[PDB]
Parts: sequence; structure tokens; C-alpha cells
Amino acid sequence: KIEEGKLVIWINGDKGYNGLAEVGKKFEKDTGIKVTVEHPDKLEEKFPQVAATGDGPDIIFWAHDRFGGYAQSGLLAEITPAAAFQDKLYPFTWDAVRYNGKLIAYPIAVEALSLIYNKDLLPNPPKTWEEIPALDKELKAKGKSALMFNLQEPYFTWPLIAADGGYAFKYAAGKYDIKDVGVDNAGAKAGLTFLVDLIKNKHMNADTDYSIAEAAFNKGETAMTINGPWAWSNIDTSAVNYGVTVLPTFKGQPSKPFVGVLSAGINAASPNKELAKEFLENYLLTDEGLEAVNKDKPLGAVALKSYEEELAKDPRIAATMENAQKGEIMPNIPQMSAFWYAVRTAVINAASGRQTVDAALAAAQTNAVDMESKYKEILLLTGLDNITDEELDRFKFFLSDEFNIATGKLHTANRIQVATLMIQNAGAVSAVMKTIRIFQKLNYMLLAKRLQEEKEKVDKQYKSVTK
Ligand SMILES: OC[C@H]1O[C@H](O[C@H]2[C@H](O)[C@@H](O)[C@@H](O[C@H]3[C@H](O)[C@@H](O)[C@@H](O[C@H]4[C@H](O)[C@@H](O)[C@@H](O)O[C@@H]4CO)O[C@@H]3CO)O[C@@H]2CO)[C@H](O)[C@@H](O)[C@@H]1O
Ligand SMILES: [K+]
Ligand SMILES: [K+]
Ligand SMILES: [K+]
Ligand SMILES: [K+]
Repeated sequence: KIEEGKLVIWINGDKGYNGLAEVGKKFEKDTGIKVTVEHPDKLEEKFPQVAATGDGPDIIFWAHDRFGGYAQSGLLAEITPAAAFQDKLYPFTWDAVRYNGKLIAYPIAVEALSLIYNKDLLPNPPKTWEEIPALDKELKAKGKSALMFNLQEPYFTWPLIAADGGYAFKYAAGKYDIKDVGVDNAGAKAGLTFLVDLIKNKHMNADTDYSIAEAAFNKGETAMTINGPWAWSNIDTSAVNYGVTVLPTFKGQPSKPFVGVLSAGINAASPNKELAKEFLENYLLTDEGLEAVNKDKPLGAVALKSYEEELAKDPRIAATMENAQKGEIMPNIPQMSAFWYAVRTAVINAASGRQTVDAALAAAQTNAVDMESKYKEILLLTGLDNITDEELDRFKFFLSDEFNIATGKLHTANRIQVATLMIQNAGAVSAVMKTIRIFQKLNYMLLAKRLQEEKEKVDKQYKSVTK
């Protein structure tokens, strides 16, 4: 369904898509091939929907965190740049777009949130979050506010939640442990409570979103905002003289923004892959190409070594990198989707007074991992990992109905692969129930009960945070 001979590109509306079009135009006059740049709303949700059915754009732009989910769903084409090209970019940017050992996208630029302040309202920005209430009290007397930023997206509140100990998934022994979520520890509670207190004490508003915060700062109504490099262009256009600096500390600890790598993935169902690779490697990822995008809306610290050498002289880029080095790279695991939705809900509910901080974060911890992932853990860790290889052979025998080239493929499959195939075939609930029935057929009554009990535990947890 994807038209061959042209390039369709999806990029978020807050990025420099006009500049990217200019790169596309130059790419056209050099090979006669049309390049269309679109910025549909909720593209990071639309893409896994429309690309699963073989459609969608040829190239999708987003921060790297979404791409692992896409890759697990087989939506992305593996990219293979020559080592000569790989040397052109910083190694850590390639690290961000690597999933299960394979490169699943081209890294473009490194983004981190910074504290943006109005130099005319506030010559010396605060070093701590704790100073902010007093600063607000002072500025309110002048008819201004201290700080306004997007409270509707958890990306912006995360640096504060993570400052004193909050985290997404524990990284240990070279992998993210999805059984170890840190959105409900003492550090997370402390961070979110402080934000909620700012609202209760009338220093912020719960309903503040991106557009409200941007307008307020760019009109000189608020002394500070929190935003990324993509926002600098609009501030340049405004009458506000601004500085970009390190985020305030909380409890003596640096704010820890999630570091995003803007990345370009290629649709696995695209007939223009080779064209897409050519566009990215030879037109976009060049000094001239990146400059075109960057002049529309700043990219931050770009992945291209040669161009970044120039951009790094910018004090705003230095501030971006300082904040990034105090932060954490976003995990790209498929569970990141569930994580973000959960924390988004937690922050919104707590800020609005709908839930207490404790109840909101308790719910977020349970919801940070999707049911299918948890059910897969039951099937694999509690079920298959508790039986021998010979017992696994007896198990696979009962999987002959769900024909899956069981002649040789199923006989070769390891435990993870067996679990994946059952869930892919019947859905998570049916896969776990079938595993239980097979264990009961093999007379593993004890093991089957343990699976039932674990399933009951998971279901009860989800139930206790819904109403
Ligand atoms: O619940 C309803 C909302 O859901 C949709 O947004 C989701 C996304 O689908 C998730 O992917 C996630 O979003 C993350 C995002 O993945 C992450 O990269 C980061 O996004 C930054 C981005 O890196 C940066 O370049 C810049 O564009 O700002 C972004 C943040 O605004 O952080 C996101 C989370 O805040 O979670 C959200 C929901 O929280 C849908 O798009 C929404 O319209 C919908 O309301
Ligand atoms: K993901
Ligand atoms: K405010
Ligand atoms: K300005
Ligand atoms: K502090």
C-alpha cells in the first residue's frame, strides 16, 4: 500500500519539519524523488497501528524509547551502515538505537530538558527546587510567576521525580529488570509530593500544559520554564531574553532528566528502504542537512561528530549536555509504553488532587508493566523455567494443534520462543491457561497450581487499582 518511488516521513510537530522538508527538496532536485514530510498527531501511537497492516510512512522520527516496542512487533527494518559511517556518529547514540543486538534506527540528535529562565525577570536562576516557593512569592508581588511547565506529560516532571531516587526500570547485569520498577519508592514520593505541594501552595497550576507554559514564558509572564532545545526557536522570535541552564537540585541531588535520542526508523513494510537509507545517511546526517533542520527548530546535541563540534560552542548546548550527563538514558524496552502511560496518569491524578501521591504512585507501579508482559513472565519464569529439557519436549508435544512449523521449528525453539509463540497465537490469557492445562495433563499438578496462584496474584494487583 506504500507507494514506491517516493518518501513519506513522519516527524513530531514540535520538531523542525520545515527544515527537514528543505532537506527533502534538495534530495528531490538531486534524484527526482519526491519526499513528503508530515506531522500527524499521536504519530507514535498511529505508527504501530498503521504499520502493522503494512502501511504507514517510509521513515518515522521519534525519541529512541518507542523504537524497541516497534522492533519487537517487527515494524522496523534492521539498518546496516558501513563502519565508516558508524564512525561519523558518537558511539553512545548508536547504543540508544540498538535492540537485541541489532540497530533499528539512525540516531539524529541527543535531547535533554534544561531550566530556561527570563534574564530580565531573574538574573540569577535558583539552584534548588526548594528556593522556588519563596521566589514565586516575590515574583507574584510583581504580578509574575516563578515557574510554569507542562504538567500533562510525565517527561517534564520526571527529572524531579527521579532526583531523589525515582527510576523507571532497574538496570542490572546488562539488562532492564521489568520486575523492578522504581516509581513508588521514597525518592519518587518525595519528588511528586514537592510538585503537588507547589500546587497546593498556589505556586503552580495542575492544568498547565505545553502551549500554556510556552505562551506564558514567551510573553514574559513567568520567570522560568522547563523545556528542550526544540523550544529555543520560538523564544528567539519572542521579546524574551533568556538563558538555558542546569535544572535545580532537589534534596541536594541533581534533577535527572530522561535523555532522548531523536531517531529515524525505517518501516519494515516499505519498498523505499534503500532510498530511505540513502536519504538519511547522505543527505540528512550531514553538516548541511542537520543545519537545515537545526535552523528551523534546534535539535540539541547532534549525533554527527563533525557538526556537533560547532554546535557545542553554543552555551545552550553546553547546558543541554550538562543536564543530559546528570540524567539517565531512556530504556527502549517494549514496556516503556506502559511505563509512560502509568506515570502520566499518576502525575495528573496527584496534581489534580484526584488521588494522594501514595495512591497515585502505587497504581503507577502496578500499571508500569502491561498484563501481557506479566503473563509472559508467569508462563516463562514460573512455568517453563521450572521444567527440564525433556519435560519441555513432552510439553511441546501438546502444542501440535497450534501448528507453527512444528515439524522442526517448534522442536528447535527454546523456552522464551515457546512462550512467545503461544502468546502470539492465542493471546496472553489463553496462552497461560493452556500452559496450565498442559501441565495438568503431564500430571505436574503442583506446578500448575503455582501458575494459577501467580496469575491470581497479578489479576488481584490490577484489580486493586481500578474502579
Ligand atoms: O495517555 C494519552 C497520551 O498518550 C500518547 O502519548 C504517550 C506516548 O504514546 C508514549 O510514547 C509516551 O510518550 C513519551 C515519549 O515516548 C518520550 O519520548 C518523551 O517524549 C518527549 C520527546 O522525547 C521529546 O522529543 C519531545 O517531543 O517531548 C516529548 C514529551 O512531550 O516523553 C513522553 C512522555 O511524556 O507517553 C505518552 C503519554 O504520557 C499521546 O501522544 C498523547 O496525545 C496522549 O494524550
Ligand atoms: K519501546
Ligand atoms: K506557575
Ligand atoms: K528573544
Ligand atoms: K536541593
